[PDB]
Amino acid sequence: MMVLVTYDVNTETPAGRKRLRHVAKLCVDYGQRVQNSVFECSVTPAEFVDIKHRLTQIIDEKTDSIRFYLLGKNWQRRVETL
Amino acid sequence: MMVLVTYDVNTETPAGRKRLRHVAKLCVDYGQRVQNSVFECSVTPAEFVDIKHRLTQIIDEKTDSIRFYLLGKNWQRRVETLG
Repeated sequence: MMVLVTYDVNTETPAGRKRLRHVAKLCVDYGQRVQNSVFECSVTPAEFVDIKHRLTQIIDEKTDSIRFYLLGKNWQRRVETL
Repeated sequence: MMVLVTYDVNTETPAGRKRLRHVAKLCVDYGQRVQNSVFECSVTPAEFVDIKHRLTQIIDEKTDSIRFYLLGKNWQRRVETLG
């Protein structure tokens, strides 16, 4: 299944860029980094669980957020770019 | 149509932050800013055409990008968050 991962982290500090790079390393194991902080991940339900668990320890939960959008099959036919 | 807008701009520059302010100002007329550079927009097909033209005039197409994800009905029940 496809999960779109959008990570909101402030990249104006070294710590924030460090977390973005850690998140990117994790997410790119399961998909494509289509934008600096947006990942298209192809994951089984158990891979998705594992990913969330790992993402929890990396982010600063007070200042960052991650959103996960469960996109349908044929989601590729429903993305446009400007 | 529910359209997720994701804007990649370099906020380390004041020009990039300015563009993001103008992107957000536009997008929040059509939806909700859910993260710094992510917008959940509910638009008609005509509004979507207009919004794209407007965004094209704001972003720097050499350095920035925008992606639009057309989400299905009840997408609200298929978004999970951390942080």
